[PDB]
Amino acid sequence: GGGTIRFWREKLEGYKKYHQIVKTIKMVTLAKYRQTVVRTRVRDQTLRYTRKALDAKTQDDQEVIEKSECLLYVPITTNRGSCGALNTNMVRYLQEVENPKMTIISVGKKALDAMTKVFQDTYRRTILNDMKQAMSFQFAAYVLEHMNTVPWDRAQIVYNRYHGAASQKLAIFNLPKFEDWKQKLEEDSAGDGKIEEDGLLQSLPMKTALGELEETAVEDFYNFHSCLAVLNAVSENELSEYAARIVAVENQLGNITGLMQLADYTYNKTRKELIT
Amino acid sequence: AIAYEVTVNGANLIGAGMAASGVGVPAIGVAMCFSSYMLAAARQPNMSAKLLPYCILGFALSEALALFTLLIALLELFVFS
Amino acid sequence: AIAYEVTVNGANLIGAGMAASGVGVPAIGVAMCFSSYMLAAARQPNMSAKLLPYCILGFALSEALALFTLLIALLELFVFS
Amino acid sequence: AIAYEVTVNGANLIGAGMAASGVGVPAIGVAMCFSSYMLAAARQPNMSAKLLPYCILGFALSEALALFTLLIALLELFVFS
Amino acid sequence: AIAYEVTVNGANLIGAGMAASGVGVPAIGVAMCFSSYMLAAARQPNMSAKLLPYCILGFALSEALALFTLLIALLELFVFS
Amino acid sequence: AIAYEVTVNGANLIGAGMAASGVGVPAIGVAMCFSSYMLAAARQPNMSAKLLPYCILGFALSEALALFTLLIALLELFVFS
Amino acid sequence: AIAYEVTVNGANLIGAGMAASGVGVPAIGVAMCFSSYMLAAARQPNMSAKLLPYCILGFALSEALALFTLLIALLELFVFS
Amino acid sequence: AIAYEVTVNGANLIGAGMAASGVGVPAIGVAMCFSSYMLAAARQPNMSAKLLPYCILGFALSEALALFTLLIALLELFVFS
Amino acid sequence: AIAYEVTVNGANLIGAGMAASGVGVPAIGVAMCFSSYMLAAARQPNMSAKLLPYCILGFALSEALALFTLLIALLELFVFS
Amino acid sequence: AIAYEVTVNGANLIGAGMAASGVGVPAIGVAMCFSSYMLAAARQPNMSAKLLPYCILGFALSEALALFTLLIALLELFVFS
Amino acid sequence: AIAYEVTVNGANLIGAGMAASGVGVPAIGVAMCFSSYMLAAARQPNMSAKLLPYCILGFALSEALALFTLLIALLELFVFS
Amino acid sequence: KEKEAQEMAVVMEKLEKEIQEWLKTME
Amino acid sequence: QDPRKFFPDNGFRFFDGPEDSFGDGNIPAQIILTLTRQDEFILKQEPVAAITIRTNEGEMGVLAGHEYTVQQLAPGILEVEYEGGKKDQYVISGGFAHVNDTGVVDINTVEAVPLEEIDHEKLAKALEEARAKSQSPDEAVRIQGEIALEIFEPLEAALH
Amino acid sequence: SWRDAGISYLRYLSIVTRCIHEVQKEGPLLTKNVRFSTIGWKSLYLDHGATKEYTAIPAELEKIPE
Repeated sequence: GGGTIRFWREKLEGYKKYHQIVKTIKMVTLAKYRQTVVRTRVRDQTLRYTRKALDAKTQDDQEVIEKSECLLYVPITTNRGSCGALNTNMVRYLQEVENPKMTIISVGKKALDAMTKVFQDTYRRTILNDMKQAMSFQFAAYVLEHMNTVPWDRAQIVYNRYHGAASQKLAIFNLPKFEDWKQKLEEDSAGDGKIEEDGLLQSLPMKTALGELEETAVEDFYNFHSCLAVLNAVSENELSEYAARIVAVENQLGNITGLMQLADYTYNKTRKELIT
Repeated sequence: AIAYEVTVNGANLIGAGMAASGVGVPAIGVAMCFSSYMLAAARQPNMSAKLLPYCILGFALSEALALFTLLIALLELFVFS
Repeated sequence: AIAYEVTVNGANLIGAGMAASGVGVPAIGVAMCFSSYMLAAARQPNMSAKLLPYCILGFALSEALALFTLLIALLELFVFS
Repeated sequence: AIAYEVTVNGANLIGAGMAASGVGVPAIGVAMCFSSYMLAAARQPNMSAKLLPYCILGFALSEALALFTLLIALLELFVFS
Repeated sequence: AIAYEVTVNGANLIGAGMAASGVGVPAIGVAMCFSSYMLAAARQPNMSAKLLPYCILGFALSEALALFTLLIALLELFVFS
Repeated sequence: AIAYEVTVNGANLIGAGMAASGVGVPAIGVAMCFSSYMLAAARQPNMSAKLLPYCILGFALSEALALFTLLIALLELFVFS
Repeated sequence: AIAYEVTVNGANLIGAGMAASGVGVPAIGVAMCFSSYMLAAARQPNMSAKLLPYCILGFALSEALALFTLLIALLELFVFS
Repeated sequence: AIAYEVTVNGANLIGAGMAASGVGVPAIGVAMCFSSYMLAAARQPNMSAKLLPYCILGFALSEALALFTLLIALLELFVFS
Repeated sequence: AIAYEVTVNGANLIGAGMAASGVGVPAIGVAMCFSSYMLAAARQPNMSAKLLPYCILGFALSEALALFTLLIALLELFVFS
Repeated sequence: AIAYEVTVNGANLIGAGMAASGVGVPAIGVAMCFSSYMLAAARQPNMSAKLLPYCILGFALSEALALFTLLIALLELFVFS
Repeated sequence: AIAYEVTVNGANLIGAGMAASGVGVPAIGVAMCFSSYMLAAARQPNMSAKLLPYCILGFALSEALALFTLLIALLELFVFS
Repeated sequence: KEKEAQEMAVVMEKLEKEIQEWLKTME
Repeated sequence: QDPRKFFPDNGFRFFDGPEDSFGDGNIPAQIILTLTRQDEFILKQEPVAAITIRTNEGEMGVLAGHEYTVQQLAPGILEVEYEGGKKDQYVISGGFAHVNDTGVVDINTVEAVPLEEIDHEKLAKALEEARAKSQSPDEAVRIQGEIALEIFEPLEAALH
Repeated sequence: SWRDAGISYLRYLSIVTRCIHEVQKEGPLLTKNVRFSTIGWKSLYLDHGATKEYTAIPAELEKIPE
């Protein structure tokens, strides 16, 4: 069984090397996750007021496809895999939401291989951030400048929310256009304040005091708050990437050990047979 | 001393002009009230029902003076010589 | 004393030149009300249907004062001697 | 020297025109009081209650000045000659 | 009581001076209206056409009041001696 | 030169009008002061009390000027022969 | 009664002064128009071309009310000898 | 040229009225100064003490012009015979 | 009836006082234009050269109105007698 | 023609009133020049010291115009017979 | 028709009052032309040097109107008899 | 002027005698 | 086809924003401040006695009960006065100040660092560079120097 | 100024932030904050088989999008 035994030996050694390589990846990922979990203490505070500007009741999709002419879907993907089911579930959501009027400018390498094979012509390009530098305001400004190449009427920034180490769920920011946000702002500043949806806040004073503000400053308000939204999306998907990779690496190690005990049983069984 | 009591029967018809010179001055001070109502309603239309009491009240008491600036000018032509 | 009654047949006119001085000063009130409407509708475009009633009101009544003033400047020339 | 004491009776009646002209100016005050209370009450409705006393106070005093003016204009026709 | 009917053929003119003093005051109203149109349209260009009717309608009556004042002033020179 | 001393008693009764013409101008001041207090308290209620004294001061002294004017128009009627 | 027609030759020359007081009040109007254009074009320079008519158009009218006020004075000095 | 020197005694008094009208005008400046203080201290409470010297000064001198205008109107009744 | 033409020489001068009062009002027109230029250039310095023509234009036109007023004064002091 | 030179010794007093009606107006020019400091000092306290010269300069020229008006009104009381 | 040519010497003086009253008005020009420069300098200190010429210009070209109004009230007391 | 003022000086002297004469009777 | 397995949450709903009420009574005596750079805050609803900001129109002060006003913040500093008389300064890089009538301030910037963490030696070398940039005729350098100066000159003024 | 030059408000804020990071003191705060100004990002579009950069919206702030 010379060929057989050398095959099992090579398999064993390949898995024993793959184990320590994956363990190295896990150590790097822990060293990148324990830095960024610091965000959790200091979270849920910067868009405390942005939502009142841009939030709204849940508008159905089948009507918004009619109301608009070119939507936009910005999925925040990861530069490298082993995450688990972040990128795939994002793509599943998007091909569940697929409509004649959509345009996709993504964030990551792994939105470049999948989307173009799934969404051939709607998918335009992507944005990349080699994570040597923590993400900035101006990265989200770059993202906004790439979004504003499209004459879009609504932007759905899809991202992954880190509810905990065991829960990395989906989330969206449904940003409106400026020339629609302003009209709705006037229409809501005129009428009285009656919240039409539970969990939505009353912001009629907000929308009057914004009317007190000149045009350029309202444009700046919109851009600033959209940028903060994009920025929180990027930060949350970063933390979620580093929080799901450890899970998808631990189960990799489980599977590798499951392969390695098989290899080490068949090796010793073949060896014992060859001796007998 | 010498003593002349002179009665000018045309003065009746001069003070009316001077009195009516002030009937129009409450007008700016009336339009200011409605202008303020418009501006305030623009700043907060939810309050646009709670304010017009304080607009009406700033019209009559800012129009009535004109009446008392005008009634003189009508009390100074028709009753006096 | 000595009672000298005098009738000055020119006071018909002098006072009419005073009243006619107070006929312009409501024009600034009219202009104020219209200006305020413009600034409000620029501040709240969809309120421009709910404010125009007050504009039209504060324009008229202000103007009315002027007319009353003008009435004297017409009631002091043509009917009085 | 010669001494002519003259009593013009028609001076009962030209000065009331000037006073009545002065009765209309305080309207510009009264409105400017209410015109403020609106705007304030738009900027801070929660303070709409702690400002109305000052509004009524300013209005009453701006009105009392006009009341003394009209009192001159009215005390100069009836009791004087 | 000695009756002295004096006719002063110069008082036709002093009145037309006084009235003229009130012909310029509606000019600031006209300019106020155009100014407010400018500032509104700068605040909101899309509301440039909807407000222009009121900008015309304020001039068209401020000017009318000034024209009535001038009618009084000119009708105090050429018809009365 | 021939010396004619003439005493126009009626001049007890025109200057009092000219004074009363300017009793209402300080009403604008009082109104401005209270209006500014209202607007400031709207902007910052906690400074309201800290600003309430100055308002009162700016009311009284302004008003006091009017009173002096009014005093003249009472010193020009009841004491001067 | 007696009938004394007097023709005063100085009313040619006093009323023209009075009218000459009202030629300046349109100046603040012209200035308000041009100043409003400045401030508006500062707010939105892209409208500075859609607004230049209503500035020009707001001068020529607001200037005319001066010229007529200047007509009377120059129609009351030189032709009314 | 026959020479008639005349003393009109009532001119002691009319002129005082003409001065009294100018006693209330500085009140608007007083009110402007205190209003400015209020609005500024609302803009910055921490500067509320560093602006007060620039009010009392700008008040009192602005009030001084109300004393002279009054002093004349008391230097023109009691001392002038 | 009797015919007394009288030429009052001093009326060459009184009117020149009144006309001189309308020379200082356009100063507000000049200031309202230069101040607007300052504020606009402060809000947008890039436009500082695009607004300077309108500054000079408005100032020139206001100053021309004041100059016509001064013409009616100086052409009423000297050439008339 | 007949010739009557008359010297009226009372018109050394009426004018002294009218000039004093213009002594209180520059008070506004004082307050506007201190108010604008406070605001400018509330918006930028770092600029609190290099603006202050212009405050006192404008106050000084406005007070100087008032002082010239008063120098007339005193030059029109004491030096003239 | 009889002709009485009368030279009223007192009218050397009244008009000087009427002109002096228009000497304080340009202060509101001057002060405004300073009240702007502060506020502008509070809005953009880096423009504080580019704006002072356009402040001094209005300062001077308002004081010019004031001095041309005062030249009348000094060219009417001392040069006219 | 000297010839104008010499007689005019008597013209007014004549006027003041008369005016006292008309007044001091009624006065 | 699985009828829409995915139903993603709305990320805005996680932030417990303030409910802007019109008010029915008393006025607060201390504000509830929140100051947020890029995503992380520096202060989470701290009680504060006053706060002084800088805008384009000019400086401004915010006591409790201040009227509702959303407004820019010019690059400069920001002073925070706590109840005990002390103070805390913060150099910022623009942003927005949202003031409520309920004594709830939300300042949202791009940067926020105290004055203690800024030095004069590392600034006096940057100022003249910014000036020489403003003097180099080119749009891509002159505006950069102008902006750098817009931020630096307040620091030169306040550090002295 | 910077407005009519064509750069957006966000680039302006980022420039100001870069300046604040330039001047501020050495320590853990600068170590923390220069990461929020340094540039690493790109945009790539997949051609028929290969990648290519979208060179129309640049990262460096001195430049203007086109």
